[PDB]
Amino acid sequence: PIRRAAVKILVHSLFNMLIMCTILTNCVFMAQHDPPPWTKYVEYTFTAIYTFESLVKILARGFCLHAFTFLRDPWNWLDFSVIIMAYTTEFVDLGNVSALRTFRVLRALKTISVISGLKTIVGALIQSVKKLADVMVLTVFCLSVFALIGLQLFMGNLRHKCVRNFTALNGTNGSVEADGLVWESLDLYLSDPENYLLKNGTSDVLLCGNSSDAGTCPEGYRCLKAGENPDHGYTSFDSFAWAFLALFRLMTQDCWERLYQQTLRSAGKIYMIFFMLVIFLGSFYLVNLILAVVAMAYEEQNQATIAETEECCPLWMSIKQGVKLVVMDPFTDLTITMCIVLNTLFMALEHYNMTSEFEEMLQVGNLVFTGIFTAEMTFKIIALDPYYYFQQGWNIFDSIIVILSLMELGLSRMSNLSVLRSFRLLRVFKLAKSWPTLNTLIKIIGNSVGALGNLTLVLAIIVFIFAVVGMQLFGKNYSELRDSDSGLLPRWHMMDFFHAFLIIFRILCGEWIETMWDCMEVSGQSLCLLVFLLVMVIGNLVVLNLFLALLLSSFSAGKVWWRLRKTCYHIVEHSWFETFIIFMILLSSGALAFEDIYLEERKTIKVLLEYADKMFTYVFVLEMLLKWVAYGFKKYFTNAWCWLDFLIVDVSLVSLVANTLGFAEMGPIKSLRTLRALRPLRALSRFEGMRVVVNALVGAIPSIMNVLLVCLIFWLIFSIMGVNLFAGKFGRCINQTEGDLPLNYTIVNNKSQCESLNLTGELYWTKVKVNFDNVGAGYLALLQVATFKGWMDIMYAAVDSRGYEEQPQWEYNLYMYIYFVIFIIFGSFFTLNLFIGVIIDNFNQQKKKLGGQDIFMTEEQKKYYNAMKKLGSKKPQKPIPRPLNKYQGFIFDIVTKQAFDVTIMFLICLNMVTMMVETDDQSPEKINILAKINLLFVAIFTGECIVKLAALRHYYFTNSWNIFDFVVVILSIVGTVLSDIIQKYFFSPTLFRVIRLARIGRILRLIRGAKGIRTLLFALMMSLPALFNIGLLLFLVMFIYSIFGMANFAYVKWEAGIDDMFNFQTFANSMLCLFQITTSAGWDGLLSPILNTGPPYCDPTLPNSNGSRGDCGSPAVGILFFTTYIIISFLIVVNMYIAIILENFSVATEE
Ligand SMILES: C=C[C@H]1CN2CC[C@H]1C[C@@H]2[C@@H](O)c1ccnc2ccc(OC)cc12
Ligand SMILES: *[C@@H]1O[C@H](CO)[C@@H](O)[C@H](O)[C@H]1NC(C)=O
Ligand SMILES: *[C@@H]1O[C@H](CO)[C@@H](O)[C@H](O)[C@H]1NC(C)=O
Ligand SMILES: *[C@@H]1O[C@H](CO)[C@@H](O)[C@H](O)[C@H]1NC(C)=O
Ligand SMILES: *[C@@H]1O[C@H](CO)[C@@H](O)[C@H](O)[C@H]1NC(C)=O
Ligand SMILES: *[C@@H]1O[C@H](CO)[C@@H](O)[C@H](O)[C@H]1NC(C)=O
Ligand SMILES: *[C@@H]1O[C@H](CO)[C@@H](O)[C@H](O)[C@H]1NC(C)=O
Ligand SMILES: *[C@@H]1O[C@H](CO)[C@@H](O)[C@H](O)[C@H]1NC(C)=O
Ligand SMILES: *[C@@H]1O[C@H](CO)[C@@H](O)[C@H](O)[C@H]1NC(C)=O
Ligand SMILES: *[C@@H]1O[C@H](CO)[C@@H](O)[C@H](O)[C@H]1NC(C)=O
Repeated sequence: PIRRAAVKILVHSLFNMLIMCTILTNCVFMAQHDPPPWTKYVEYTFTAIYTFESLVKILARGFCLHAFTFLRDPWNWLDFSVIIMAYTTEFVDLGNVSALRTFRVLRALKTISVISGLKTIVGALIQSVKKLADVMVLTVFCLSVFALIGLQLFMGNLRHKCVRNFTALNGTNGSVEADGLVWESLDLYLSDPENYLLKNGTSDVLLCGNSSDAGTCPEGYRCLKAGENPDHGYTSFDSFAWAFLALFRLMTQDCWERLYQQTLRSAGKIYMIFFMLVIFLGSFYLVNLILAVVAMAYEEQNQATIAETEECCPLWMSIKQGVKLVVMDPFTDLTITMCIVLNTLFMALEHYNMTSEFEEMLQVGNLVFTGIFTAEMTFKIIALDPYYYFQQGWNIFDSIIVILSLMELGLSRMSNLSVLRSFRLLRVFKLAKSWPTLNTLIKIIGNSVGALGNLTLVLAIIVFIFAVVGMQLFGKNYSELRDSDSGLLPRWHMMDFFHAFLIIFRILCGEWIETMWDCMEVSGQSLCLLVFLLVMVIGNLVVLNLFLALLLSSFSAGKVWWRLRKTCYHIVEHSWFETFIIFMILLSSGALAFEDIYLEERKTIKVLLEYADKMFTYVFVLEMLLKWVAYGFKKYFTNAWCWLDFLIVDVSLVSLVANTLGFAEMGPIKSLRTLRALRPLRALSRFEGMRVVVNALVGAIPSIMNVLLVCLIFWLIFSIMGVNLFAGKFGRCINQTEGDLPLNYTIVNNKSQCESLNLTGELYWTKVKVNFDNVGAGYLALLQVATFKGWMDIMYAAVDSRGYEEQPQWEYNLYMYIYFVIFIIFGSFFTLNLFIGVIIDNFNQQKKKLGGQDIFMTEEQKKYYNAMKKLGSKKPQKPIPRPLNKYQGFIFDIVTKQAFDVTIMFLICLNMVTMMVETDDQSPEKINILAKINLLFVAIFTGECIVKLAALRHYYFTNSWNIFDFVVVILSIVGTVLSDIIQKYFFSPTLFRVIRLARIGRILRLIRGAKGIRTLLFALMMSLPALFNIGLLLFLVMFIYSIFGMANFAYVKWEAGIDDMFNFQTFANSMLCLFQITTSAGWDGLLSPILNTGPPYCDPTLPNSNGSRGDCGSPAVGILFFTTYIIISFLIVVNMYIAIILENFSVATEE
């Protein structure tokens, strides 16, 4: 009949191309927010084509009882759902919320079954998510335990406002409050935002606390616990639903600097030990354990797929011969390859305000280089036939560069897109032939756009699907809700398609929570919670699996003098000598932590460090002099540790001689005695473990220099492009009293209008501090944009662009967002990819050079691993319990059952649930019942404890979990009984808490029985020594930068990032700033006051107690400080990853 004819229609490639064109056109139509009534045509034609497509399918593959074909296929259920949805929506609507249309988008998802083997990529992603399966349950377990720690420590401990003083006024029945105006009731007084403190600069609310460590109220306001909440209401640490969210954003490190720059301000500064626990065990470990299992899963399935796949004539001749002979000269190769270096150095010289004849010489330069390159093209075309010249990797690229640089330049009188200057700028890639590392960065991009080119297309589909789902759902809600006062939407709304795309792009970048707040403020918590977690899990799974795909695809491809020498060698061999030396180095290093801004008033102890310093110098000088003739110059100067000690002793001696003898305080002697912060590095050679760590990092130095040169020469492209696009355009005229807001563009148009109207000295024309003016200044902007910290003020200054030197305007240059999108996709992403891919290979071949293959490992810890691996490998043979008596002999008949063990195991989860239900400011009804059932559970567990003790005499204390069980029992006993002694004591908002935390020791009995948690947690218990060893070096580097910063960065102005409690004024306050920068979190705000100068934003000639004047930090050391601390921290934090993945692979491939 025609069924054989419908099968003939179904198998066309033209039919699949037609369905592709229809799906893509409907994708273009569904991504408009405001459809006009011309959609009577197109929507009916789409639902006609989608009718015709499904009819062709069901005529071939139907009849009635199809459980075998067309409906056991899962991708056709969506196609059937779409057409039945269109047919059930085109008669009559039932609920007119008009959110019905979104399911229509499921049209855009149908193209996964239509294009190619994209149907296999989604199956592989589902295989990897299925493969995780234990990391997820331990993630929710550790987030549960740490959330309960955060409750029993921090309950209600984050609502603290710094309210104004009041009085009960003794004149009414009730609670009248006096603020200089009458106020009714205490409760209504504490609820009005007329009594609170705005922080300086911002518009947050100030937080305080009764503790001695915490933030302090000013001279007239009171620190007490009464208000709404912080951020918008979504950041309190009570109410375990919110504690799980707060510790989850803690785990993915989104804006957590703001979480604990609000926690430590209220709870006291001693609680950064909790954040040092969760950042170094929750975030850095659980995040770096997801990646290991995903990478091992990908490598396993890729290995399986590879394994399964494996199973006229005279003039022409004379002129041609000579030119050809010239062309293959390896010396003429050199004078062009080293000539493009001159061009890219000549274009990286075009700065911000050229001096009107400098620009002419630069144009003449570009013209000369263009002539040199075109002459080369002509000589190589004459050199050999143009069909032979247009062959292979490198001549058509050079032809395209010449014909683009030539044609646009020939359009001499031009409108100018500014791109044309760029057209020449693309030529930097030409030296990838010689350079063996830009070859690999070209291979990564070519591997992403066409050997892994479908997996980026799945990502382009998924980003588009979420940007349409969000635009259809959340789009109308933003409209009148947004504040205006002009007609003015926010920066990160979702009404358009483009803003809807950027807000998904941010969640891919890792910044998701300030959009959840702006979304929950209009759309309710339920939808907005769901969408922005699905985007985060699905999108980061896709982006991460793409990242690992690229990385794997890349790196997959006088005879008493002799006795006098020996007796002096005998004293440095004598162990008490270096035992004295270690304690002397530690004391000499820690003693200079007292150098702070309180050493002027601490006048007494100030001299005690002078004597100490001038004693330590003499001891170390005697040390070097005593080691000299004990070892000889040959053994001493060829050790490369003794050069470090010799350099430090030399610095101390120069400082000493200049200080004592020459009255040498004259000039840069102060800048030389700043350099005595390097004294901790004497310990770097003596603790054997940090010697092992610095050997492992010194060995992998030369690769880092290569990849950093590649990243420098590759960001040079975008820096010259950013100078070409945005030089001078970041110039803002500012009303001074309001501080930090750009002026209206309708009353001040140009800089002429700004500097023309200071009849009063108010208006200041300031640059954004991180501008693109120089090529060197543009590199720091690229560093802030690439590290995902600080880019807001860069993008908002770029998008606001309007001219050359004239006021910015709210969205006058909107589409410049795609420039930073291109930079984050190319620069950050592929840079990081190449960077991790280089380091992994370097550490792998460094392991492939040694003996004992464990790196980051001292010898004694290598002896420890061999005994620690004997503990739990391969399941031990076990003895079986036997009765002894008739009395207790029938008890273990009830106890040793498998039903009793799971009875305890699901009874203790109920004991967890009764811990989860706690709240702040509950009711007195609840504490009584909850405290009664508190003792009830303890009674049950103590009962079964004593039963199992008396049931087995020596067989109790064997399993080493059962010891832990009795320990948790006696901890629960003390935690219940002590509670009654608190009343006759000192202040206890927090002493009872640290006693109450011992009930969480019950929760750690759930891991007895979960093999997916015991295995993967013993993988860290086996990984503690290398983690400890890297940690020493991390603390040491933290210590050295703390002293340099405390020497340099004290007495800066306080603003964006440097408040009264996170500053470089003492050692305790400096450790906290460097701890938040150790995770790269928020270093943008510390640098922003350091880059100041004369007015505004700072003030020189400031009265200063330390004998140093000024209040303005210096940008030269301020940039250097942060920009080398980030890289050093990154490296180490990249070591940690290598140690974790080594111990994971060893346990996994072991059993
Ligand atoms: C959970 C950790 C992942 C998140 N970032 C990318 C991969 C890892 C590590 C890194 C981050 O932890 C990090 C640590 C230390 N220094 C960094 C410096 C820059 C950076 O770019 C966002 C991330 C850094
Ligand atoms: C309240 O006012 C009365 C006088 O009207 C005075 O005697 C009393 O001491 C006051 N009490 C307080 C607590 O102010
Ligand atoms: C307050 O005092 C007045 C007397 O003027 C009385 O009528 C009223 O009941 C009192 N308030 C309360 C809550 O009892
Ligand atoms: C505000 O109350 C506090 C009590 O903590 C007190 O120390 C302070 O002196 C009061 N301020 C004024 C202006 O009375
Ligand atoms: C601090 O203590 C005072 C009295 O000891 C109390 O009235 C106040 O509410 C407390 N504030 C906080 C934040 O605990
Ligand atoms: C700067 O701000 C102050 C206070 O808002 C205002 O009075 C002044 O007019 C502003 N300057 C100019 C030039 O308008
Ligand atoms: C600046 O803009 C104003 C328009 O308000 C115009 O009159 C003036 O000529 C411009 N000056 C410069 C230097 O661009
Ligand atoms: C405005 O004029 C005052 C004159 O006192 C000057 O201090 C300030 O630098 C000027 N600002 C600009 C942008 O011209
Ligand atoms: C600047 O002022 C005008 C007043 O005519 C206002 O309409 C405009 O919205 C303001 N600019 C911005 C970016 O709000
Ligand atoms: C906040 O501003 C006030 C007044 O401008 C100042 O006295 C104080 O030192 C500032 N800094 C704080 C509270 O950290």
